[PDB]
Amino acid sequence: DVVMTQTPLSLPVSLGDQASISCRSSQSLVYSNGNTYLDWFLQKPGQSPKLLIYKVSNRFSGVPDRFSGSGSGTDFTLKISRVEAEDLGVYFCSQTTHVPPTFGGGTKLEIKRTVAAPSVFIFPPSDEQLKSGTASVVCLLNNFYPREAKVQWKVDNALQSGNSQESVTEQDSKDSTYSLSSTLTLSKADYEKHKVYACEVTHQGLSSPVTKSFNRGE
Amino acid sequence: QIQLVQSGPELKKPGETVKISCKASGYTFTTYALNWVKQAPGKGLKWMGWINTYSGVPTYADDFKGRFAFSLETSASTAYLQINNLKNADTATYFCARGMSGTFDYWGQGTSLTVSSAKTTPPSVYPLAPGCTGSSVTLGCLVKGYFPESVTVTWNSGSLSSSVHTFPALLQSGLYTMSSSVTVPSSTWPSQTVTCSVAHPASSTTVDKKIEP
Amino acid sequence: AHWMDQHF
Repeated sequence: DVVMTQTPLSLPVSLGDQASISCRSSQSLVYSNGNTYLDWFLQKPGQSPKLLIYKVSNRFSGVPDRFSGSGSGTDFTLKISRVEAEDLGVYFCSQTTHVPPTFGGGTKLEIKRTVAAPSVFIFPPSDEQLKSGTASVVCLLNNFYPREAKVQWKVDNALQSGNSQESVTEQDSKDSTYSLSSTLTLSKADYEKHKVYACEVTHQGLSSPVTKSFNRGE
Repeated sequence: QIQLVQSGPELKKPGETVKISCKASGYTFTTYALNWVKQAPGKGLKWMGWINTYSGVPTYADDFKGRFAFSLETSASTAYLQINNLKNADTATYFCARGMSGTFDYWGQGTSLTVSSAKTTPPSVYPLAPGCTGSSVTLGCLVKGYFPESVTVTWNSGSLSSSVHTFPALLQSGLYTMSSSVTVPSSTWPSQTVTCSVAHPASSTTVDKKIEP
Repeated sequence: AHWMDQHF
């Protein structure tokens, strides 16, 4: 199946600026009749995709003049000449040249603002949860920008990947920041055996991780 | 004036069957293909196949052979998607889309399907408190093991201003978990009471949890 | 000519 790769995964813009989004296919999208079946869609949260551009460069009726498409073969671009608030959302390319039709992973058009480090907070399991046999360690990473972040859990210095659950907010309307909650869920037995619990936050704003840690015995 | 209107949200258990509809208006239904597309929460769109609305012949993508059936009520300009022997991984929004000249030009609004073995289940609410500092302090509540969606976390504090975040729920092993944080001046906690009040209207359950050091 | 077309 044809792989559709979009760049970038997130595009920060100021309202009124131009935006450009790229879609690259793993094979030519020229069909045997000479047509290129490459289309562009906008999807807003909780809504269906809306067609913008079809067959590379044809604007769908009802779509504002500020959207245009270009490209050929395996390399395609959607441009917005002057971005408006109604244009924020996720942009996807599709191909139907090859069966099965496939879609790009999406490019989120978001608001640009200055970079900001996360405020990182760690919390031990509650006595309530431990009574039920369970032990969640939680790390909030709040009000950071840009969205790209990596969180690593360690127990007694050793990386733990299993039983980690992460949840990311959408871009905040007040701040234009992002926030993330990361939860490491253990058994009470496991929690009460190990001693040191650490969440490590890798973000563009720091060359070394932000590290929050506690010792159970403390 | 072209529109595709889908049936409403579904909650089903593993092993059950579901039928989703897509009613077309504003064009001749039998002139154009109808396609089905899956969108699992935070996953890429996946094409499931199409039905020829004139012949009635369905074509299934390779991951949708076996438990998926496309059918028509041509008389009602309506297409149907049936999913049998439901799996947890069928949790997704399903879309119908018209195919005209190689383009998915009009989409249905989507039908949310949630698959879980869970009956209606209230959340457990766990306080998140710092535990052996700065000008502000962040507290939270972890809301775990509930079904179905709809919880709210409402914070009360001794602070005139606060900053709250609500973290979207995730489904794991048929139950949801979410969390919420509040940030207040350190002068207001622990000296004043902070509580999170967690409502789950579907189970008519409200839990108020006071945040202690 | 497109594989999803229903009528010539």
